[PDB]
Amino acid sequence: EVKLVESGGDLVKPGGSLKLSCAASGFSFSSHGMSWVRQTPDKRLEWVALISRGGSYTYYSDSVKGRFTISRDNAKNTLYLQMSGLRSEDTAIYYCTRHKGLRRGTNAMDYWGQGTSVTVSAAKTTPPSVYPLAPGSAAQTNSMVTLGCLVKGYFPEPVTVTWNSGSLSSGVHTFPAVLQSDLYTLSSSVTVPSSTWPSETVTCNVAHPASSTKVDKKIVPR
Amino acid sequence: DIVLTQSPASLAVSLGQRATISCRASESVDNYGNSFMHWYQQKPGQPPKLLIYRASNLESGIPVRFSGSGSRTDFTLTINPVEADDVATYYCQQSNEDPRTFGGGTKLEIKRADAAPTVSIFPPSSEQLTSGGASVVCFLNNFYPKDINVKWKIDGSERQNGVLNSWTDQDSKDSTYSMSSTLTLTKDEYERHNSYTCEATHKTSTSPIVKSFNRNE
Ligand SMILES: CC(=O)N[C@H]1[C@H](OC[C@H]2O[C@H](OP(=O)(O)O)[C@H](NC(C)=O)[C@@H](O)[C@@H]2O)O[C@H](CO)[C@@H](OP(=O)(O)O)[C@@H]1O
Ligand SMILES: [Cl-]
Ligand SMILES: [Cl-]
Repeated sequence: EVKLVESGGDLVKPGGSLKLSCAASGFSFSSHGMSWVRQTPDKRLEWVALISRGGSYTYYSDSVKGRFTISRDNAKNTLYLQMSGLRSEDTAIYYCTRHKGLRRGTNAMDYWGQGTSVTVSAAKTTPPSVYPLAPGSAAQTNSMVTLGCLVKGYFPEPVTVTWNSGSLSSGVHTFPAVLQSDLYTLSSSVTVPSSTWPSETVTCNVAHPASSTKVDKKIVPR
Repeated sequence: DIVLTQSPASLAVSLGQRATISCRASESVDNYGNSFMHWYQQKPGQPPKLLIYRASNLESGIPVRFSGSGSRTDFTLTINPVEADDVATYYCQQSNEDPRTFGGGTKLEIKRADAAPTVSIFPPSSEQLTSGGASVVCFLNNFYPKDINVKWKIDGSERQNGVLNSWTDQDSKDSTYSMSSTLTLTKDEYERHNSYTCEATHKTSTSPIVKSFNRNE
């Protein structure tokens, strides 16, 4: 199984530094060029830097040249991005990517990690409050029931939400965060059969990595 | 650097029809008998996925309904036939010169039949109330088209202050949208009114779809 696992994303103050790592497994790492690509909050993809299979050739986008250093350790099967002089514009999800290894010129990026999130801001990390959304007390019982949880007042993005630790996967809608007085809020809904709740347990699992928060909120009838 | 321009910015297409997406470069990206333009698909919550490399080569594992063509400064990605899980943003990217650069992307949307939303309303949780705040949450699930207008009423009067709306992207199976609409007000304000209504007006019906509760049951 080809895997590229990024780590190191965090909230950093302007002017600050940060080091990202990407652990490559399941292929011959030294046989491929590698790149970092980032996705900014406007959802645009932006190429950041590349490194040749042995590391003697590197190249950077105009935006990061002189501030970032890409490097690799083939024995460790690891790709690095050292960042410095961070600014608002560097806020993005950073993806580790593998280049195809065809001859006769340059190559497309054929495998991509899941990404690691970096935010550059003077604002402080704020953990979310998590509130259960159970139907109103006068609510009508139908064959279907929709539950939810409201994740409020956190910074920076992201939070992740799962239901019953992933078991409840279909019938889930998790909405994009919205800014509210400079903190983020989102909500997630899950729809399940009325026979299954409150008979069997339904729990929303909320993680906010930047504050090391993990909350499991049980949805209980009012 | 090489500037890549994609058009159109978005394209809406019925299931089974052809979609053609254009990428133009500020200079030729040809060399050595090849053209170095590659195409990627990006779906929400997922990293980009390689579709086509070096202008026309289909990446292993990608379905044959995706094809690329073009040369020098002018390239096209074609999807034929378009299927429900093709909802995504598509990007071109050149590697003929460093620094490597991406196009701005083209968002593919699916045209389908109208569908009424399923609406659910939730009073502020007791837990939030003890914290001193009050959010009333409304979910409008599985509807089409995207631009439903949600309206809030409190004791029968339209209420706009404190309302924030958020949409998911189009569902990769049924091609519908979902959204949340959240009314946030002080606990004081929440407690001095009785009836709370969220209303969806949508031309899948002449009557609004309504969900309401009374804080006094
Ligand atoms: C091959 C070429 O002309 N360009 C490729 C470029 O090469 C850089 C560099 O690669 C080797 O050095 P190390 O990787 O540092 O060992 C090579 N040495 C050899 C073959 O012994 C040098 O001669 C050469 O200058 O590297 C990038 C890799 O990212 C290539 O781009 P793609 O990955 O997209 O193909 C580029 O083709
Ligand atoms: Cl040849
Ligand atoms: Cl770019």
